[PDB]
Amino acid sequence: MFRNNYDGDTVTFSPTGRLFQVEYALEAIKQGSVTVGLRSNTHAVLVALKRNADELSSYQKKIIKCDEHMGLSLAGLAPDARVLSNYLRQQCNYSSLVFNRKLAVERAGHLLCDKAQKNTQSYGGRPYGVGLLIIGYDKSGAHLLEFQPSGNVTELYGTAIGARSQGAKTYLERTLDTFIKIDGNPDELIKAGVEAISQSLRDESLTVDNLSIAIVGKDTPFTIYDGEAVAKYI
Amino acid sequence: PPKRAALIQNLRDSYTETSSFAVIEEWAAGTLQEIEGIAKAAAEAHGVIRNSTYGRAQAEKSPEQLLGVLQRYQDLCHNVYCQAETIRTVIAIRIPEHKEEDNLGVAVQHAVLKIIDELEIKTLGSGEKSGSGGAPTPIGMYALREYLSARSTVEDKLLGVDAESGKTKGGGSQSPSLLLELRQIDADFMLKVELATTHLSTMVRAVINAYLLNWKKLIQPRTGSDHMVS
Amino acid sequence: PPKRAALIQNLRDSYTETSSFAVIEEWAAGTLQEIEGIAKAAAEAHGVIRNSTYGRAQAEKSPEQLLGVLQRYQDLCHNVYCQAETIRTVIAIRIPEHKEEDNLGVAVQHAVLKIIDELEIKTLGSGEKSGSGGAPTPIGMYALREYLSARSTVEDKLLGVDAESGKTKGGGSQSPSLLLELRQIDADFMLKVELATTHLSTMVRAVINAYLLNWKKLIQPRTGSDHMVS
Amino acid sequence: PPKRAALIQNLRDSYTETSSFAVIEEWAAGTLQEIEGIAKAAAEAHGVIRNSTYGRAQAEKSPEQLLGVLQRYQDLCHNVYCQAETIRTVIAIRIPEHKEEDNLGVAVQHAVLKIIDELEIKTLGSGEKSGSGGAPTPIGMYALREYLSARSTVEDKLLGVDAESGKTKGGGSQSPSLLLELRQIDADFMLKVELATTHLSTMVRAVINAYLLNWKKLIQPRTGSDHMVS
Amino acid sequence: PPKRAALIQNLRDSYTETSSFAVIEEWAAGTLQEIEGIAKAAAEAHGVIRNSTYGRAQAEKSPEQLLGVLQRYQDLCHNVYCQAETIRTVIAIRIPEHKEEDNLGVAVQHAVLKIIDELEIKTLGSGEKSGSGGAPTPIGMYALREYLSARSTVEDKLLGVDAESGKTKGGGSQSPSLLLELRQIDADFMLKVELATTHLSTMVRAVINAYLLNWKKLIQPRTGSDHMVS
Amino acid sequence: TGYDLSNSVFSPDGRNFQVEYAVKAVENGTTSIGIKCNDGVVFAVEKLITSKLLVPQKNVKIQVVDRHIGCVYSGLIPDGRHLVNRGREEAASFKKLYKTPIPIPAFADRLGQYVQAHTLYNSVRPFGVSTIFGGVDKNGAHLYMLEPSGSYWGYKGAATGKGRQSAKAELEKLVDHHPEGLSAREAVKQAAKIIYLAHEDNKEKDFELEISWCSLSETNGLHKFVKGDLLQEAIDFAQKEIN
Amino acid sequence: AGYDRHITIFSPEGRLYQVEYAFKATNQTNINSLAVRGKDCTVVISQKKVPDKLLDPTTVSYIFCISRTIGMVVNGPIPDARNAALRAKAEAAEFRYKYGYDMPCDVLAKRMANLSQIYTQRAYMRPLGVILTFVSVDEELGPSIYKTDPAGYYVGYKATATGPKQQEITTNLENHFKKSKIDHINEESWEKVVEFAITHMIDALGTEFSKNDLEVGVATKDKFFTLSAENIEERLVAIAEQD
Amino acid sequence: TDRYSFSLTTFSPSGKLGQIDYALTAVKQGVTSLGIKATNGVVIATEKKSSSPLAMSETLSKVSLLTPDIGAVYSGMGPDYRVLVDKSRKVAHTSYKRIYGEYPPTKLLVSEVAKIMQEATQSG
Amino acid sequence: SEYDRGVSTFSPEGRLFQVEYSLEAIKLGSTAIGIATKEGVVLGVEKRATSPLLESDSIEKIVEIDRHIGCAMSGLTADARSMIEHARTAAVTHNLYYDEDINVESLTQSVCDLALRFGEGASGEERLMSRPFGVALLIAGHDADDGYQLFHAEPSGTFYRYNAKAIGSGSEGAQAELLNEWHSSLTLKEAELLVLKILKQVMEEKLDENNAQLSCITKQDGFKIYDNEKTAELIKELKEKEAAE
Repeated sequence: MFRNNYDGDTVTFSPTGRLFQVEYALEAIKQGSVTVGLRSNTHAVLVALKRNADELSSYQKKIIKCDEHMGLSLAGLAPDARVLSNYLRQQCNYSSLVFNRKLAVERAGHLLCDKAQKNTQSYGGRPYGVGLLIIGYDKSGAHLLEFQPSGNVTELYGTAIGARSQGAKTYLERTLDTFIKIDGNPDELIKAGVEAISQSLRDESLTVDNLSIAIVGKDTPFTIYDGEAVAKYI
Repeated sequence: PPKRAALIQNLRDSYTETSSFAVIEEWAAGTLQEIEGIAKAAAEAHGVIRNSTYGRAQAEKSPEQLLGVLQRYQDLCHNVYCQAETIRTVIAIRIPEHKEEDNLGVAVQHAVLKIIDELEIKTLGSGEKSGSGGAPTPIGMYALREYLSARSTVEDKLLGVDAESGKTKGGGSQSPSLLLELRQIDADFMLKVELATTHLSTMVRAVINAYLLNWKKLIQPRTGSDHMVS
Repeated sequence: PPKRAALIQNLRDSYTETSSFAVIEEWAAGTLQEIEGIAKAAAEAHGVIRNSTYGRAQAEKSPEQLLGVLQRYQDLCHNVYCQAETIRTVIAIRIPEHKEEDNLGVAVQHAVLKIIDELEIKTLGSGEKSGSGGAPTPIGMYALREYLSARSTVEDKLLGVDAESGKTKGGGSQSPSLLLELRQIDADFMLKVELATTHLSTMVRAVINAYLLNWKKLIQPRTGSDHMVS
Repeated sequence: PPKRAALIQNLRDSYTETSSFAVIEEWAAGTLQEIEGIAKAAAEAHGVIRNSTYGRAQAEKSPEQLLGVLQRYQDLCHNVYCQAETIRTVIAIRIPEHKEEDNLGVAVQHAVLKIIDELEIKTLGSGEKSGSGGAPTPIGMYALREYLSARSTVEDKLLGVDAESGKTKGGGSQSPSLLLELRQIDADFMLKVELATTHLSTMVRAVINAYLLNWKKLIQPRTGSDHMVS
Repeated sequence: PPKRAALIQNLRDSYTETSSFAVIEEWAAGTLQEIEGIAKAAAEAHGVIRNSTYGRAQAEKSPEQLLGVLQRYQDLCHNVYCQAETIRTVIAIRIPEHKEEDNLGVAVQHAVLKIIDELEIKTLGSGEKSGSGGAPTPIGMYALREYLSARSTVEDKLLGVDAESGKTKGGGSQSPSLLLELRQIDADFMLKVELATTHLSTMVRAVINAYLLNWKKLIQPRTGSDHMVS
Repeated sequence: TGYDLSNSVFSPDGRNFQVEYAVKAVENGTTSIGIKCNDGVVFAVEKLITSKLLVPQKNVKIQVVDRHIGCVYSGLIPDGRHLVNRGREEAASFKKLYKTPIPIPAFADRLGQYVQAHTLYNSVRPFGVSTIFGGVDKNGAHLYMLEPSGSYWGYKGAATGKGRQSAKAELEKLVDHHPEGLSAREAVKQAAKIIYLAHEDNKEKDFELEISWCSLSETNGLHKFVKGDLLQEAIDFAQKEIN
Repeated sequence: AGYDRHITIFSPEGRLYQVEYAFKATNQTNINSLAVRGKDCTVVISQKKVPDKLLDPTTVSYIFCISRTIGMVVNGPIPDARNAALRAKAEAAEFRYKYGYDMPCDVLAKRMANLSQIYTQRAYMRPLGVILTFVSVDEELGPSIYKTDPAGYYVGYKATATGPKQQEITTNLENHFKKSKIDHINEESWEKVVEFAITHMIDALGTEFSKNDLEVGVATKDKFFTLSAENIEERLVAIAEQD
Repeated sequence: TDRYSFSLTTFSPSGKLGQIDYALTAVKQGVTSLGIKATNGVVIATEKKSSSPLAMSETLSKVSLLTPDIGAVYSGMGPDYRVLVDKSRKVAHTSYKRIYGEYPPTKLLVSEVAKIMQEATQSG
Repeated sequence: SEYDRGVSTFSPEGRLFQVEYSLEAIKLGSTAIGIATKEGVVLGVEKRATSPLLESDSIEKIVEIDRHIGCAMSGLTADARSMIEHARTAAVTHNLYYDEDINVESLTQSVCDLALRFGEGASGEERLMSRPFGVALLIAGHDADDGYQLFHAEPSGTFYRYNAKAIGSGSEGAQAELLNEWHSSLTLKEAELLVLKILKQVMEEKLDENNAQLSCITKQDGFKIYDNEKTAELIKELKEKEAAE
């Protein structure tokens, strides 16, 4: 007694109209580390908490470049992200060589949605197990997005995904009026992101080894700050 | 349906998670030490009967010390069975709409409910009319009743019973074994309390663990979250 | 088939959803408080017997206070069992055409019907001739009958049997345990009413929740909707 | 096989759908009101016994009013069980060739047949020798027999013994409880008729619905139609 | 939930793996030799009764050497059943969160728990009220009780029993077979201890092996390891 | 049942449950409505603000096809965009062949035939959305509403989503007290109204309204987004009547 | 234990129920249709139930124009029938192209009864749950009527019926043809024949029709046409007195 | 029922392909049909059954011409026969008449047809 | 109990058990150990032969990818041969296109983008091979940008860089020990006796230069696989220090 004959394939609707295999996927995003993103009117920021195995292994990165004006952070199955971020790098390059115009961020959403799309409507496969927070700076200034494996890309002002991400999202939801106005100054937009992320720590605290950051905006091509260089925020 | 919503609301407010958690804390400290207490209370009571010689004198009175244990036991079972029904009432009223999907939590509910009922069965004991599993359960919480009924039948064959004129005899025995059996009925029912309580410890400790782990799912069997549809 | 349609119509008009919903409201307020009432009524009645000393005097009369509880209980079971059959009659007549498809609602119907029957089994009680599950059910609604039959058998052994002609006698009960058993039979049957009612609370509260949630599917097991075919 | 065809033909002509539909109409009106009648007939008869005081006088005669109910009941069960066998005979003879395909209708047949047998089991009652499910069924249609047998055993204990001269008696039975039990045996068997009939209403109303819906499939389990092959 | 974590912690600290491993070592040496000892103790006791002639003299006293064995046995069962409940308490409190995945270890836990309960059933013995499997289990740990009850019934038939003026006898007995039966009751209950212990050896040796192999999984049913997600 | 597992399979009564469940997922999404005024039509969808961190004016749910077709749906959002991109090719290749921008009625089949198809093979999942769309061609304006089985028709105005009935009764009405084509401008207005009234099922979740329209006189044949001033008016012209 | 799940497995008695079930779906339409042939015309009848004040009836038919001479009526879901309507609608075009002449009714029906056979033996898809009725005025048989089903069957009908009411509309005709002892309706013009069907149908159903409860089309000397909305009211009037 | 009769690819423990026999059942059901060989001729016949006389049976053949020297009939599933026929009249040109300038002998057409009949089998 | 039979099936808690079992396949391999030092990197493995008639060198548990990259595997051998092959082609090709040496991690990268090709069904592209590889890799190398690096490749598709790591049946106890030994200022000869020591420990059989293979790589001479005499005396020289302290 008590089975669920509707969760075997991404290609089956449960009596109520739910796609359980896709649901289970999101569940794997929750099991991954946390990552935060927030933006003003001159920059966007990604703050991530790298994880690791032993005191001997390295911390697995989670920030990825895509062009001089675009990037994302991830949560969940590393490989899936690779494929996705990669498909993205391609889409931007086309829109660059052929038309000679920097791919707008919203577009990058549609694109990542329609690709994630295909995997929820056909037999044989499985849905991507990974969420991404994309940031960029097109002709409409700053931009932040949040994509989920169901193909749902939503454009926010800030956010976090990952285990315990909850607390950080709360924080961001209050400090909003404050940072949405941090224009012209990047160093403060990041200190904000770092505060918000700490609202999600339980084991340790952020050290120079497990903290990653990234920014992009007005006069700041997407660059990533790693280790020994993010010290002035710890 | 604003009134139908009300009824269900008041129901779950009468028996919150706090009500059942309190029951677990009590079992954690108080109730467990009490069982361990009743354990040795009848342990030494069994040692006494082992070093005694029974004569016609002991058939003319019921050992008050033993009635003190079987009573103290019946009391404990009573409490537990009621404290359990509390935990059960907390869950039963939180079993969601019957569906053919999203029953991952519901399964947990039914699972714990089963272990609880298995506990209530032990305390309630065997009885005298029986469930297909028999009476492999030590002794019910009606030990007092069964005990007096067992001893009573033997006190009639021994003192025997009667009339007058000429001699009080009537029938008594010579069966030397029937006298030793009166001694065993006092010894056994004291052993049955040792065991019944030893196992009852285990059972209670189990339910505590089982509860403290799955409690979240017990209260929230389903976690609504429509992020896909919009 | 215009007449066959009629019969089925009148049937469902005699027992509408309103009929069964009323039963649930009654159980929500009135019926539950009554059970909680019978609970302590026999609780204090059990405390009294615990602080009393039994002599030959108590074997020459049946305690009217206890007969007052076992009666007040038998009355409550009677009502519930009838109020349940009401809810069941409301569903049974709404079980659709037997098919091999579209039984999502039907499943709900059968499910609730089962929990209801489990309730009716508790109230109806054990009896004296038994169902493979035994008599793990506290005490039937025939407590009065079983009680007098239990006490009666002991009042003969302690009261005596004296048959006559003036030249020989019969006898007067010496087993000290047989006297204490008369005391326990009054104590136990009072405890059996505490438990039976504690569990009966839980059961009723459960059925209320179970009903209030699935009621829509209980009345409308299938929702016709041919939007594809045309 | 022109003769083998005949036999099966005459069989189904003896018990047509009209035969079983008549049975349903009777249950719709006549038979249901009768059960509701026997319901209160024993309801007020139970109220009377509740407001009476029993003495030795009532042990020297059997209450004719009660024998009037248990008899009027046994009569109704008798009829139903026969009217059911009618409906069953209508189906049983229309169960098609045993196949491993096209059993959508056959399933309906077996389904209804099962509900009917469940009805026949209730009316036939429990008995005194028993089916793995026990005797959770109220009272058989042999109430009369069981009743007199129950009261009879108690009328001997109260009465005992009784040889006469007006100055001494025999017996016994001073047990005050044994007298009250004679009062309960009259009260219980009257309650058992209330319940047995309340549930019997539900069961009958159910079978009516179940029949009126699936009747087409009951007569025509398979609908031949070879439009593809030619 | 920092307090809820505490309770579960203290629980598992009270009954560590060391507690249960100690029980296994005891069974490995001490407890097994003891059973093998009780084995031949009743083996030679059975040989004695085979080479003896029973007369009225042996019905006027209970063979103390037999009582020495059945007692020494009841003692061993007592201990084992308690040492088992120890091992069970060690596992029951380490059954993880109810899930629908990663139950490879949980399966092992339940498996061993079952073999342990099968052991506890043997030691606890049959009894006198019975589980669907019957009483294929040799003799319970209530051998003493059943033995005296069996012999007692026969000692009343051989001896007779009296009262006074007329003749001391009163009850009491040709049948040459009834005398031989008193001889068999002593022989059988000695054989029942041989067998019960032979099988009890096997059972214990099995549980030892079963434990020593799966113990790792018994304590650590699930091994967390999220190397993929990050 | 074993007839609700596969997508191709027929139940004994010729019932395809997998498509039906598809609908259950549609009548749970947000609410989408479609108004057909005299010359042109009007569309409107209910966007749900879950949190305060949601740049407003962004995350649009209405898509234009070619440059004369409105298009809105409810249910699985990704399935949404999808069904439309196809519509976008289907459109384009058609104009590239015949020159004349695609006939609103023609367009619908293309989409139906496609959705149609996802009910034939058991290796794919039926579309989880109900779609409403329309535009103005050579024969004026038309307004259709396709669904999960590929079934569809022409409407005077319609809507799907969690709260559609209220949207319908308060929709049939407008028809009765206006039997003769509504009003270009007025449609919009009454549009923003029909949504609010229907949002009372999401009450506790503040929302954002989005309207687009297409009309031979205000848009000039082309489909445009209702932003700016007329966008406000229509809101209040509805917020007022909400009292 | 699933014979009836796969369109390719034979039951111990060579059944293939999936094909069978296919049929019941051709009934959940709840529309009845009969077609009778004149002497130089052919007419099909079908009811037009529109259960919604919102659906604009113009877009609510079950009879399409395959070619400029052949017309078709379908007893099934608008999605599935709309498919078939298209394939056949195209077989026509291509046939003409590849052979120099207009494709006959009797043929098109065989391309379809064949198409829905290969469709069903190779298992490349689920069988469409509809019945197709092909009518026209052939130049080698004039009054022609052929009807295919899901199992890949077809044949000629002197005038047939389809719907939840086979026999009624049918037998009623068997007794009318049992008299005239001929195999066709006699009359110089369509107008009059039309009147004959409506007439000879209300008789079997037991209900009156207006200019919206029905729907009819007819075939002339190479020129298939659907009966107008208002015009259907006409013959309805004329035959409301000559009773 | 077996667990071997639902796969063309499966041999029962004895060695009998299954789906084939059930297919062969739909045939042992179809309407009766016969054929008699003479010395100066051959006759093939089969009965006709009307769904209803409202249908024109003179627009649906049952005895078909494959070649102007060969005809054939059947018993079993109607629809199959209709196309199995047109595929036979072709495999009669493309496979013989168009290679040898003449129509095919009886024996070889029957085998060219059983060839198409074969395919239906060997292949799930 | 029910979700562990499909490589493309998420368990209710978002897990892919078939992948997990994949890994569990490696534990069955014999131990492999890698220790990185600012002097070079070392790789050692337990050979473990069923018979004395086997030819030792027949068991290639340590191999060369290129003059500057070597590695040791653990798990299914047939599955290994395929990765080793791809890896080698990857290196050589890059050389051809750039006239330079492939970065150790960029090589490791291509090895993982290979395992990433499991899954059968057809939801778009196409990657022919049913399940995950049953093997892990210890890739020791060196390049001008990040010096001596050591990696761990898993069939999951991810990888980490280590200072020292052990895989195979014994990675349980071996990894513990290494956690309490490794330190940035280890000399090459020091790490050799350490890899050698931990094997002997959590290994099993008497540690002879027949059931234990040892190798290393350096900027100076690239990947070299220590011959038997060397390892042999490195063992004696090892087992000796055990007497005193």
